[PDB]
Amino acid sequence: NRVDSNLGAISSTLLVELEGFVEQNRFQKKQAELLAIRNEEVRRAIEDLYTLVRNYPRENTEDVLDEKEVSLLVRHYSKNMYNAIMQCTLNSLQA
Amino acid sequence: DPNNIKRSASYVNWHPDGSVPKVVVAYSILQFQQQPAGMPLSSYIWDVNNPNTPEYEMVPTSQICCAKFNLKDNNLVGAGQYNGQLAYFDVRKGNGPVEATPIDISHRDPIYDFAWLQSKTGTECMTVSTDGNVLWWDLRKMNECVENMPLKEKNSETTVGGVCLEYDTNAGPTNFMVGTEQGQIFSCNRKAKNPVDRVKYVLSGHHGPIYGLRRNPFNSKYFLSIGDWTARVWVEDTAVKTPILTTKYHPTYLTGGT
Amino acid sequence: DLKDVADLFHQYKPYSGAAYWVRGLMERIKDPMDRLLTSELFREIQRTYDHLWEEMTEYRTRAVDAWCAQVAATSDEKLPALVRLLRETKYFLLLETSSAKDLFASADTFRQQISALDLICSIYNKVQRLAVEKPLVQQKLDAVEQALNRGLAEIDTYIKECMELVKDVDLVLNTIKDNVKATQGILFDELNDAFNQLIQQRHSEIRDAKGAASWRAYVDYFSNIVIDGFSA
Repeated sequence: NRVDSNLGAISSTLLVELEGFVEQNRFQKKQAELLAIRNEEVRRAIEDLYTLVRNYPRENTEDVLDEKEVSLLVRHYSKNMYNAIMQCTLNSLQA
Repeated sequence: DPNNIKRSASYVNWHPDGSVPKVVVAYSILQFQQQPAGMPLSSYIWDVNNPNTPEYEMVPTSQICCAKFNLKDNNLVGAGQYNGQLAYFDVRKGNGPVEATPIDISHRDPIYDFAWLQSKTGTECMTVSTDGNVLWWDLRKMNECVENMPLKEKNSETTVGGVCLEYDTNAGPTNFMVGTEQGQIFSCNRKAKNPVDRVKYVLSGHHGPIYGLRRNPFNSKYFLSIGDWTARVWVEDTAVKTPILTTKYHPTYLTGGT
Repeated sequence: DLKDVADLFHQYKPYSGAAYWVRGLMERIKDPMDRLLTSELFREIQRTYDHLWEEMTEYRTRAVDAWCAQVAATSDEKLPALVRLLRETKYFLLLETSSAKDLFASADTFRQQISALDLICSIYNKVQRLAVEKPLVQQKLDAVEQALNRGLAEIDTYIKECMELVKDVDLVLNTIKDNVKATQGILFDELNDAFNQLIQQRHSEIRDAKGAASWRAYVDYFSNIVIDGFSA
């Protein structure tokens, strides 16, 4: 939900709606904050996910540290799925 | 938000109209020898349309608890504190007290309440403390104690606490219970058809510091007692001073539900 | 569920939340022994019941010993801590009806909590109490009453010092009268505007009574403010 009810609604938006077209400018202010708002929580959410996986007793983990580079891969998948959002929104818009 | 740090949320109330998903929340710390040397508290209003940085922030002059709302409207909000000092806030200013209910003689004690009466075409309130003196305040015009009765037990140990009081789901002529924390639910009516002494019920039988009280809705009047680590269901008759559907003796001392 | 109680007890083993922890679980466990005893397993249940019920009473006993010591010592220092100890005395006092000099002193510092809520008025008054007030403060002799409070700062002495505070609050009303005169000096038809400015200046001058120099300085600041506002 927190990482894919956002990122399947961020890619569901429609920026330009239906001279006076300056209202569109005003309209495209509003939803901008929308995506920004949503993005922050996902940058929050994935982040919080890491803390959950780290802070836990598991007595057979206090001699084996968690690795790093695949957590950077989890982070990277989060980035690229943001990108897939925005390119879907832009292409639907231009259509 | 990352300011919601080192501050236990000791209530959450919900906004009363239908399709406004806002929540009013309420963050504190008791056992005040570890009163936090950092943040003086300020509660919040979040929305679910976006997990917005708190729409409005209410800044009190002391540790907000128990912060109920104003009934069925998108305007106004109450609060409690730790002095005894109630509070009151409107929505078109993200600031301190709109009308801070002042200090007068009696109520100088921590308040776990800001409970509304059905005073029609207006607004109203009452409180409760670890002194007893449940002390009604004014309506709309706010600064005076209306029916300021320090209540008293029949055999004169008037330091009788309370939490989480419940009213009537049948039109509400002032019949209510007070969740008295020493293990004995109390009850009242305020219209003393008798003399001023009108605390009928001590429902002794629940255990230790009680934390739950709620009438049941959707058909009837059976009230609940989820306060200590047994979760009962009680009933209101003068012959049934004992549960009905007692449920499990639990682990992990109970603290609250509905 | 005797071992659920024993697990919860010795794992999670105000101040008086501890005695409530004890006597909650204890009268809680008192009801089952009554319920059973209205014999082979009953001997081992008699073992656990014995010491577990028995040492937990040991903890409540030493708890009242230790916090009789703590109330005694904090009381001695008093002659935070106050809110804790008055809440504690109320709470095991509630328990023990369900020392005498100590409770007398509690009533005394509650009826002096009246004047301890007058100390807070006095300290507010110190907070909002001044370039305008430089004249009066340069002429005022409030330091004599301040020195009376300072000799008080290190029985009925407290009461007479409360009446001294009342007189000082009257001097605070004098400070806020200085503030009010400052605020009213803050705020063809040229005759009407000149008359309004002269009326404000006359009100300030009448409401006044180095002092002459400061009055001239305030009048000059008024003239500068009038030139700033009337040139627009």
